Amino acid sequence: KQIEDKIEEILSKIYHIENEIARIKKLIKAVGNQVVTTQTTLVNSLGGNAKVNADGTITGPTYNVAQGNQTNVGDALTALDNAINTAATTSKSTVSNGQNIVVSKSKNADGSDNYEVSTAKDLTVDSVKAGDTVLNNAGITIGNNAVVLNNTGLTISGGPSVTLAGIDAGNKTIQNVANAVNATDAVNKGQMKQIEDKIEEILSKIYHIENEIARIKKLIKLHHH
Amino acid sequence: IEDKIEEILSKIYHIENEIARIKKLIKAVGNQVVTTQTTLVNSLGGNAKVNADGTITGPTYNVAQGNQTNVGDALTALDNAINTAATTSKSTVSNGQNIVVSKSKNADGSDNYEVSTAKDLTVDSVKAGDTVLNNAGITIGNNAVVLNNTGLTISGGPSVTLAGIDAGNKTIQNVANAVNATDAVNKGQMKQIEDKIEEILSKIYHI
Amino acid sequence: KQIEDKIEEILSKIYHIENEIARIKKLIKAVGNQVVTTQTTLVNSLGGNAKVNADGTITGPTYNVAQGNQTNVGDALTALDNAINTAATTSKSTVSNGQNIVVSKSKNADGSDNYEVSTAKDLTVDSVKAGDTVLNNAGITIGNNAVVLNNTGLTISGGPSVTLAGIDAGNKTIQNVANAVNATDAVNKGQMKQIEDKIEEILSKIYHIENEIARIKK
Repeated sequence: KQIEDKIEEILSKIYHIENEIARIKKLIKAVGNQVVTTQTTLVNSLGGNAKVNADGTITGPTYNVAQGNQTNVGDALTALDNAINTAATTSKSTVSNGQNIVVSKSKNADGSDNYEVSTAKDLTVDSVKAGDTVLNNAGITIGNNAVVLNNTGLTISGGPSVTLAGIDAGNKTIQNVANAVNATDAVNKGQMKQIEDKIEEILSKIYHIENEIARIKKLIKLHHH
Repeated sequence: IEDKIEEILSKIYHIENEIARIKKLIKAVGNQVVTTQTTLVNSLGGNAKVNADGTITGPTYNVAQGNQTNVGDALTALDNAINTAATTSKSTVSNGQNIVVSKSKNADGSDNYEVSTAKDLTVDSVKAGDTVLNNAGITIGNNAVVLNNTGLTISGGPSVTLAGIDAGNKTIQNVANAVNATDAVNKGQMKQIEDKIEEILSKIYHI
Repeated sequence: KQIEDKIEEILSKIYHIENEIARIKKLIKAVGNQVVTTQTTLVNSLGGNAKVNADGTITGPTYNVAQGNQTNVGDALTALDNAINTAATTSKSTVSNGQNIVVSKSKNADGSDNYEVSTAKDLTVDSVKAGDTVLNNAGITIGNNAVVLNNTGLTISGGPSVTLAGIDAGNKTIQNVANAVNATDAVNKGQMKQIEDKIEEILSKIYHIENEIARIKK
């Protein structure tokens, strides 16, 4: 009969449709799972506190670079790029020369800069102190005014001086003076002693003359009698 | 015969319900896909976009004077840029003539260079006001007082040099009495002799 | 007849159902394609060796910046930020003044720092050598000890000296000495001439008298 075969056909087709449905359910389940896993990987790979919410929505990352906040990776990368350019600019310290100094700039091997600092060859200062010796506008001073060289000349504390006002021998002798030749040259003791000899000779001549005079007087007295 | 028909009808009813449920599930999964793609593109930035046709235009980044098509390449480029900038920005200081430089570490980790002079200076000249120190010696003022390799010279005044002593047409004061033959004599020592000659003249006059 | 009609009705329903199955399969396929576009784009955009596996899953990115290891973009960006801060701080060299030096900090036009180095106005040193002339604790020395100024005074090698011990004329004459005024002033040769003349005169006198006495004797 056509009826029984038609029922059989119908049941067969239903069986096949049910199997197809089972298959489709499996597919959809799998794809859903895959999608969920993709969302999770996205969130975990981005970081920035990204997370999948219960309502199916996804909160994106918020990054915190270069003293700001960015809602995506591109803005953050740009922020960092700028941060680097600025940091490279302001961190590059320089050196220059002032009074008495010479600064020579050159490249180090790695491309950074070196500044070699030297003094000038001629120094202009207020003073230079080296131990007990002081150099300033007034001149040279050694010790506690022990020896002074200034614009009037040389002065030694407790000793002689050679200044504009002339020569002070400091109540000590002046030694090793060669014999005076010119009228305005200093005479030494020997040159004076030379005259002293003549004085002695004169006094002897006078002595013997006096004795000869007394002899004469005595002879005159005897001649008178 | 009829019960079987009722059973088939119920079977078909249930199948129709299953189809409807399935369509809803597909729809939901599609929504999840859209959420994923849009979140992806929005989070990547760099002009990435999901296009109408379902295709996706990736991000393009522009860091370190280059263009990058992915996050990793950008991060790497930035890393290298940082390293290079760090290297070339770190300035150094060294010493030349008459200078000493001492390098130390600051608190924050940077370098400090302390610059001092050497303790012994080698120069061409040192000027302090009217006083000049140079190869020739010491010069004060416009050659008012000069100390050189010959000795001491005072302009319009006396001088003590290798050639000898020049009193500069002025008296030499505070000279102690000569003792040795080569010592200088003072006025008093002459006055004694003058007194002697005076006595001699009185002796002659009395004679 | 009602049975046969319910039968045909059922067959019609089944036909339409089969059609719905087919359509649903195509739709799921489309969704699959879109999922591929998604995972592929994710992996390609992250880099860091990210990869879509043939077996459906995804292997995430690994990053190696700032001498570290990062498994997400956030950590990488933070690492780079820290790297920038650190490098900015440590590359900023500073200069300070030591003995006899003055250092002045000011801003360059681009915001970096400049350090101007000068000497102090008053220097403390052990010595200054300027050619043949040396300044040190001992004093001033010129040449190979040719001329020396120390705490005892001035001494010229092979020449005169003005020192604590007094004035040494150096076996040379002292020239241009004005006539002595006070008792302790130096006398010049000229100041003796008069005296010398006197001596001579005296001699003359003596001589004459001597001879005249002889004339008296005879």
